This record gives sequence, C-alpha cells and structure tokens, in this order.
Amino acid sequence: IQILNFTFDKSVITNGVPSVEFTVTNENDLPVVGLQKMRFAAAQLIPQGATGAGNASQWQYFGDETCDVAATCPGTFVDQKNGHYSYTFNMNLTANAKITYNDQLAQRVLIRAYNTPLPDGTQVPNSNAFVDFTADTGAAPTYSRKIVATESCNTCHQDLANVKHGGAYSDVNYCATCHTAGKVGVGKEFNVLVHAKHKDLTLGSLESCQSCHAANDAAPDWGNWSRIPTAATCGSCHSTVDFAAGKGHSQQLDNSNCIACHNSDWTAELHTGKTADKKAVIAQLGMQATLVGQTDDTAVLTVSILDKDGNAIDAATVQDKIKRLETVTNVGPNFPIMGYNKSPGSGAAKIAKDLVKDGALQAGVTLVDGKLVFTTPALPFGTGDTDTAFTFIGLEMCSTGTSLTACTVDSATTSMKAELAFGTKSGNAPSMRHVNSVNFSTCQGCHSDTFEIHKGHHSGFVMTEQVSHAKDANGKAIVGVDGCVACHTPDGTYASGANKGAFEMKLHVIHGEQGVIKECTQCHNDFNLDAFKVKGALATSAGKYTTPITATCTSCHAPESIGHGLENMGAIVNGDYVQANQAAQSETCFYCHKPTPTDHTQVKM
Ligand code: HEC
Ligand code: HEC
Ligand code: HEC
Ligand code: HEC
Ligand code: HEC
Ligand code: HEC
Ligand code: HEC
Ligand code: HEC
Ligand code: HEC
Ligand code: HEC
Ligand SMILES: [Ca+2]
Ligand SMILES: [Ca+2]
Repeated sequence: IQILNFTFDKSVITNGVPSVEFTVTNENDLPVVGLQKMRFAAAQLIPQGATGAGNASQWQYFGDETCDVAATCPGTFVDQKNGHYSYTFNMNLTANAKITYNDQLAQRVLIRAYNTPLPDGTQVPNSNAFVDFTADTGAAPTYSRKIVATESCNTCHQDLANVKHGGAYSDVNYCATCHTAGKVGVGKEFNVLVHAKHKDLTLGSLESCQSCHAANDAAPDWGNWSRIPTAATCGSCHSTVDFAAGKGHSQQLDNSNCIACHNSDWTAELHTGKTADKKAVIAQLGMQATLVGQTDDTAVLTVSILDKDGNAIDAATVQDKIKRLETVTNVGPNFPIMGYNKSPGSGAAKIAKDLVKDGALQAGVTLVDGKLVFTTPALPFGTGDTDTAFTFIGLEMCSTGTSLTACTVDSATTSMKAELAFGTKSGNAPSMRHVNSVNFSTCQGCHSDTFEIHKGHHSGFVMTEQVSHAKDANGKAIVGVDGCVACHTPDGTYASGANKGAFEMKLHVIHGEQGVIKECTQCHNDFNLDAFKVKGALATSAGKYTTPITATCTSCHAPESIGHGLENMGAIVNGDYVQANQAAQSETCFYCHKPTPTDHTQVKM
C-alpha cells in the first residue's frame, strides 16, 4: 500500500524462455494479492574484457513485455492468491535479432509494478525490482555491474523518479540496464550520459567523484570508477580527446592498454587531489575574535589567528599570505538594525572593514600582542537584542597545493573557516540568533564540506564548528548560518529591498527555482515560528516593506496568488517603513497555518 517488496524465489531460462517466480509484500510483510499491471524486462551482461581487452562489462537489453490482467499480456502471468506470483515471458531469447543469447552469461529480469489499484480498491505504488541469476541453475552470478547506488543520486534528487520518464523508474540499476549500447543511441549509454549531464554544473559536490562513487552494500562493483578506464567512459568528460586519431593523446585503437598506464591509485588520487588540497589548506589556521562595546558606542574588534591545534600565533607570521581578511559588524543578531545601506530606522549602515588586503594592514588596524585590532565607528547600541554587536569574518589566503604561500599577482587562493563573534556595550551576556531550525549539515550533501560561499567578490566563507554556539539533541555542535545576516539585513543588501536581500527570504528565492529542491526538510529540521515575534518588517522592494511572515512566504508565493488576501490578516505589502513595522506583530497567519518541515501546507480548519 506504501511499499512493495519483491522477493524472488526462482529465476531461470528454460530453453531460451525467461521465467521468474516471486513474492510481493507491503511494508509490514503482508502478502499483496491481486496485482494488476506489471512490465517485465530481460537482459544479459557481457563480462569485463569479453568484447576486447580492457572493455567494460556491458548490458544487452533483450526487450520488455507489459502484462495487464484486465487487458493484454504477451506472456503467462499467474497470481497464486497468496502473494506469490509467476511470470513466463512470451519471448525466446534465442530468437533475438540483435543479441546472441548465451546461457553462460549472467542474466537479469527487471519488473516495473504500475500504480494500478488492486481489485478491492487498495492503492498500489509505482515500484521497481530486479533479479540477477545464472540461466540454468538460477543461482547468483559470479560477475555483476552494480557500480553506483540509488542512495547516492537520492542525496540530491530525493527520488530518481523525478529526473526522467514521468516517474517510471526509481532504481538506478533500472536506468543502467536499459541505457546501454544497442538500445539507446551512442552517447546515451549510462557510463557516458550521467557524466555529460553533470560535468558542466556548478554545484559543489559534483566536483568530487565520491558524490556518485562510494562504497555501498548495494554496489559491490563500486571500485570500477578508478579500475576500468575506457575511451568512451573517460572521454565522456575528456570530450576533446580522440583516442583513435591520437589527438590530444597518444593513439589508442582499443582499450587494451589503458589500465597499464592508468592504475587505479593514480586515477583516484588525481581526481580527488584538488578537494584534498583545499581541505589541507583550510585545516591550517583558525580564528578567534572578541568584540567589546565602549562608552562612546564604538566597538573594539580583536582577531587572533590560530594554528592547526587551536593555539594563537603572531598574525605577522602569516600576514604576507593573507589575500583578504574581511569583517562585517552589525547590531541585533535576532533582527539587525544596521542595514546594508543606512537603515530607515537607525540611520546606520553595517561596518564593512577589511583588516588585511594583499598582505598589508589597512587604516586603523594594528598589531597588538600578535593579534589584529580595529575600532569600529559608533554603533547604534540599544536595549534588549540591540545591546549585542556581532561580527562575521571571512579569511582568504593565497595558496599552492597543500600549503599557504605569499600572495602574488596570479596566486591561487583558498577561503578559510569563517568566524563569528559577539559583544555587548552593557557587559552582560550577548544575545545570539536562533540556529535550531537550519543546520548547515543539510547543505553539504549538495554543496560539499568545502563550500567557499561568496568566493570571487569576497574573501569567502567556509562554515564549520568554528562559528558554532549551540549543540543539537545528541550533543553535537550546530553549525548555523546566522552569521550571514550581517549583510542580509531586514533592509536588504545594496539595492535596499529590490533584490529581497533579507536572509529570511534570500535562500528561498534562489532555491525556489531549482528542481532538486522539493521539500522543506532539505534544509529544515524545524520551523522557529516564535522567531517572528522579534522581527520587524522586511524590505521586499526598493525602500518598501512587508510584514515578516508575509515577506517570508511570498519569497515563493506571489502575493496576489493568496486567495484570501492579506488586508484581513493584518499584513502590509510594500508599504511605508513605519506602517509595515507597526503591523509586524498583527499577522494572524499562524491561527490557521500549522506548518511542519514535512508538510508546511497544513492548516487548522
Ligand atoms: C548533487 C551533487 C547530485 C548528485 C549526487 C546527482 N545529481 Fe543528477 N543533477 C544534479 C543537478 C544540480 C542537475 C541539474 C538539473 C536540475 O536542474 O536539477 C542534475 C541533473 C541530472 C540529470 C539531467 C536531467 C534532469 O532531470 O535534470 C540526470 C539524468 C541526473 N541528474 C541523474 C542523476 C543520477 C542517475 C545520479 C546518480 C548516479 C545523480 N543524478 C546524482 C545534482 C546531482
Ligand atoms: C528503457 C526502458 C529505459 C530506462 C529504464 C531508462 N531510460 Fe532514459 N531513455 C531511454 C531511451 C530510449 C531514451 C531516448 C534516447 C535515444 O536513444 O533516442 C532515453 C532518454 C534519456 C535521457 C535524455 C538523453 C539525452 O537528452 O541525451 C536521459 C537524461 C535519461 N534517459 C535518463 C534516464 C534515467 C535517469 C533513468 C532512470 C530513472 C532512465 N533514463 C531509465 C530509455 C530508458
Ligand atoms: C540540493 C537539493 C541543495 C541543498 C540541500 C542546498 N543547496 Fe544551495 N543550491 C543548490 C543548487 C542546485 C543551487 C544553484 C546553484 C548551482 O550551483 O547550481 C544552489 C544555490 C545556492 C547558493 C547560490 C550561490 C552559489 O554558490 O551557487 C547558495 C549561497 C546556497 N545554495 C546555499 C545553500 C545553503 C546555505 C544550504 C543549506 C541551508 C543549501 N544551499 C542547501 C542545491 C542545494
Ligand atoms: C554522478 C553525477 C557521477 C559522478 C559525479 C561521477 N560518475 Fe562515474 N559513473 C556514473 C554513472 C551513473 C556510471 C555508470 C554506471 C553503470 O552501471 O553503467 C559511471 C561510470 C563510471 C566509470 C565506468 C565503470 C565501469 O564501466 O565499470 C568510470 C571509470 C567512472 N564512472 C569514473 C568517474 C570519475 C573518474 C569521476 C570523477 C572525475 C566520476 N566517475 C564521477 C556517475 C557519476
Ligand atoms: C601510456 C602510454 C598510456 C596509455 C596506454 C594510456 N594512457 Fe592516457 N595518459 C597517459 C599519460 C602519461 C597522460 C597525461 C597525464 C598528465 O597528468 O598529464 C594521459 C592522459 C589521459 C587523459 C586526460 C587527457 C587530458 O586531460 O587532456 C585521459 C582521459 C586518458 N589519458 C585516458 C586514457 C584512455 C581511455 C586510455 C585507453 C584508450 C589511455 N588513457 C591509455 C598515459 C597513457
Ligand atoms: C556581505 C559581505 C555579505 C555576506 C556576509 C553574505 N552575503 Fe550573500 N550576498 C551579498 C550581496 C551584496 C549579494 C547580491 C545581492 C543579493 O542580495 O542578492 C548576495 C547574494 C547572495 C545570494 C543570492 C545568490 C548570489 O547572487 O550570490 C545568496 C543565496 C547568498 N548571498 C547567501 C549568503 C550566505 C549563505 C551567507 C552566509 C555564509 C551570505 N550570503 C553572506 C553580500 C553578503
Ligand atoms: C534551504 C535552501 C531552505 C529550504 C529548502 C527552505 N528553507 Fe526556510 N529558511 C532557510 C534559511 C537559510 C532561513 C533563515 C534562517 C534565519 O536565521 O533567519 C529560513 C527561514 C525560514 C522561516 C523562518 C522561521 C525560522 O525557522 O527561521 C520559515 C517560516 C521558512 N524558512 C519556511 C520554509 C518553508 C515553508 C519551506 C518549504 C517550502 C522552506 N522554508 C524551505 C532555508 C531554507
Ligand atoms: C518556497 C521555498 C516556499 C516557501 C518559502 C513557502 N512556500 Fe508554500 N508552497 C511552495 C510550493 C512549491 C507549493 C506546492 C505548489 C503550489 O504552489 O501549490 C506550496 C504550497 C503551499 C500550500 C498548499 C497549496 C495551496 O494552494 O494552498 C500552502 C497552504 C502554502 N504553500 C502556504 C505557505 C505558507 C503559509 C508559507 C509561509 C510559512 C509558505 N507557503 C512558504 C513553496 C513555498
Ligand atoms: C485562516 C482564516 C487563515 C489565515 C488567518 C491565514 N491563512 Fe493563508 N490560507 C488558509 C487556507 C485554508 C489556505 C489554503 C486554501 C487556498 O486557497 O490556498 C491558505 C493559503 C495560503 C497560501 C497559499 C495560496 C496558494 O498557493 O494558492 C499562502 C502563501 C498563505 N495562505 C499565506 C498566509 C499568510 C502570509 C497569512 C498571514 C498574512 C495567512 N496565510 C493567514 C488559511 C488562512
Ligand atoms: C567526469 C567528472 C570525469 C571523468 C568521467 C573522468 N575524468 Fe579525468 N578529469 C576530470 C576533471 C574535472 C579533471 C581536472 C582535474 C580535476 O579537477 O579532477 C580531470 C583530470 C584528469 C587527468 C589529469 C591530467 C590531465 O588532465 O591531463 C587525467 C590523467 C585524467 N583526468 C584521466 C582520466 C581517466 C583515465 C578517466 C577514466 C578512469 C577519467 N579521467 C575520467 C573529470 C573526469
Ligand atoms: Ca567562534
Ligand atoms: Ca535587497
């Protein structure tokens, strides 16, 4: 009813005719009786090297038959009324026009169970199953082609049904069997197509082979990614090489020699080297910062560089290697009151100060006890949350390989661990933004753990435990994105609302247009709806403001699409600063809306 579990009991080829017997149960192992529509496919696997030295294993797709109990069925389908079924193909494999059936080769039968309901009305989910067997005894074959696991693709896609063919196939093994030479066109074989669909994408985790190639119990042949080099497969990314013509490479007329030069150790290390280089550079320094508010409302910022063990070092040791040490200071971690530009409320803009640029100290920056010190302009310190000033800090070093090097004109650079510091004018404990609803760990599956956020026009920010100030239910440090509000203020970024700069909207906007984002749980462990109590209005266009719940939901929902309207609910859409802020705690949305990350559309009627 929710899950279909297929357990195969007998799978053989009898004089060229494939036959399969299997049992179907649901999630709680209850027999499923009365299945109505299923498609059966047959294939066989050419072993590694069989078509030529160095050639990969290769599926041969005999074809498929669709069985509808209420209509046509080419084969013989038997419902034994206890959860056990049998299907005997109409096909004889010896009669295949393109493939030479060989009863010594490993065989495979695949099943797609359609979502046709049982006769009593019970709903059936679309399902995939497959079995691998030797033709005569039906036992497990001695060779296979299980390289990638559906779980790896699901890290980004959640369900492979989303990517092609109207949701028919959710098991990657089903894709890899059909996507083979002789069935799809040249270039559509799976060892070529998936490379070509990702090699030109910016998403961070795709820069590593391990995003699809890792150890998995469902993928015994997973090591083939470095051990089976082939002209077609390696050339799927190296598309400008012509091995037959010897262009961009010595001439290779076949695959017989690739592995003699391209041993798996070398292939693995050279494709994992840049990521491993970046990790070795990032591990080399840390940062500890302090922020102390003064009587004249200025704030003293002290930044100490640490070594790999966490011990402070004299910042002059590494100064000539610092490309940019970037700091941003704001007030009010739970709702910043300094805009990116001057706020309509405080009249104050965030303090953006580089401490070091191209190895040179900047104005007002001094070395004291090997630490970096800078005094900010006067800040709009106030009561409550506005007693706390906070600074988000990025550090970009010049690097080569696994080492920090002095900065030159064309030097490569690496973003280091970002730092987040808090301070007060009163001297009481600082306030801090909530982090209990967005955990940066959920970002790393798509973006990797070396996400250099805003590398390019900024120093770059790598989010680690270095910015953590809370622990989760299991005592593990929470890495939050709360530092980002230093620039993503309620008043926007540089366009003062025209780009919906506020962090409450910014990630919804940029991800609302991405197909791989489909559920709130891809970033949310929870919703902190209480945080709206401490929010004012957000700038949703240049100089115009919107009550905070409405501003958040309208990141993705056009305001006019909300049928019940917003005037009756206490909200203001692109109004005056004071007007919108006056109505900020008048929104009635949560009297009816009870969103959870799993289903945020829940309403109390
Ligand atoms: C994150 C690092 C990903 C992993 C792991 C896998 N895929 Fe992917 N895929 C990803 C992105 C960002 C895109 C761009 C298209 C989009 O807007 O989503 C894709 C694209 C594809 C496609 C192209 C057709 C499509 O539906 O987009 C295919 C056929 C595809 N992906 C399949 C696929 C398979 C089989 C994977 C496991 C081997 C897999 N993807 C992993 C992101 C990521
Ligand atoms: C046979 C029953 C198939 C299975 C199972 C899967 N695919 Fe498929 N796909 C198939 C064909 C015949 C074609 C047309 C290509 C041709 O030879 O003319 C496709 C097409 C695609 C494409 C687009 C190809 C391109 O644009 O270059 C993609 C990206 C694709 N298929 C991906 C894909 C995935 C992710 C599958 C598992 C969910 C999958 N295919 C299964 C045949 C069959
Ligand atoms: C997979 C479903 C993702 C999750 C989980 C997260 N992000 Fe994402 N993000 C994803 C895609 C496909 C894109 C488009 C850009 C691309 O590389 O294709 C983005 C975009 C961003 C950006 C834009 C700037 C950039 O570097 O591209 C940022 C800053 C960003 N995402 C941050 C981010 C955060 C903080 C996440 C956890 C809360 C997160 N992403 C998760 C895919 C996915
Ligand atoms: C997901 C987007 C992938 C990324 C990232 C990388 N590879 Fe891949 N690879 C992927 C698929 C879906 C397949 C085909 C699996 C099948 O059953 O057909 C492959 C295959 C290979 C192979 C061939 C293995 C063989 O024929 O036995 C090799 C040698 C290979 N991949 C190498 C490789 C490298 C070096 C990568 C990083 C640079 C890499 N892959 C990334 C999917 C994905
Ligand atoms: C010894 C004579 C080799 C044989 C046989 C094969 N390869 Fe090769 N290859 C070899 C070297 C010394 C290099 C350069 C390595 C470097 O770090 O500079 C290469 C290069 C490649 C590449 C990358 C090409 C590029 O990036 O422009 C690929 C994709 C490649 N080789 C694949 C490959 C294949 C498929 C082979 C069998 C047909 C093969 N190599 C054989 C050395 C040798
Ligand atoms: C000031 C130095 C900033 C810091 C700190 C952060 N961001 Fe930023 N970001 C900044 C500007 C001026 C802009 C362009 C205008 C706009 O608001 O869109 C951005 C943009 C983004 C985006 C949108 C995609 C893009 O154009 O890059 C995203 C998704 C984004 N920023 C995310 C983000 C995160 C997660 C941050 C904390 C690690 C962060 N930004 C900090 C300026 C600044
Ligand atoms: C990652 C790309 C996200 C996706 C997917 C969704 N949300 Fe989100 N949300 C994200 C960030 C970075 C923030 C800001 C955190 C902060 O400190 O300000 C938010 C915030 C919200 C809120 C505010 C309440 C809170 O917990 O802070 C709400 C109510 C919210 N987001 C709703 C929401 C819904 C309904 C989503 C699915 C459609 C959803 N978010 C996805 C990042 C991401
Ligand atoms: C992008 C990350 C979104 C945010 C932020 C919010 N919603 Fe959403 N919503 C989103 C999608 C992609 C969908 C499904 C497609 C559709 O547009 O219907 C929804 C759906 C809803 C629904 C149910 C559909 C309906 O017609 O009522 C509701 C009731 C809903 N959304 C409400 C809602 C609220 C109250 C939000 C702020 C807390 C909110 N959404 C944010 C995308 C996104
Ligand atoms: C009870 C009277 C509600 C109040 C108060 C608010 N919302 Fe609502 N909303 C309610 C229901 C039962 C539905 C679903 C019916 C529909 O026509 O969609 C909605 C719908 C939304 C949506 C999605 C609209 C769509 O996608 O078609 C959004 C984005 C939304 N509601 C937001 C929202 C806001 C911002 C509110 C406070 C200003 C608010 N709702 C109050 C019920 C009720
Ligand atoms: C897609 C991703 C692929 C796949 C399928 C192959 N390679 Fe590799 N390769 C790829 C990239 C993006 C780079 C640049 C370095 C990196 O960022 O990882 C390389 C580099 C190489 C090199 C380095 C030397 C050179 O480029 O001349 C070699 C020798 C190389 N690639 C060979 C190679 C082999 C043998 C492959 C099949 C096992 C192969 N590549 C596949 C991206 C990709
Ligand atoms: Ca810290
Ligand atoms: Ca803006």
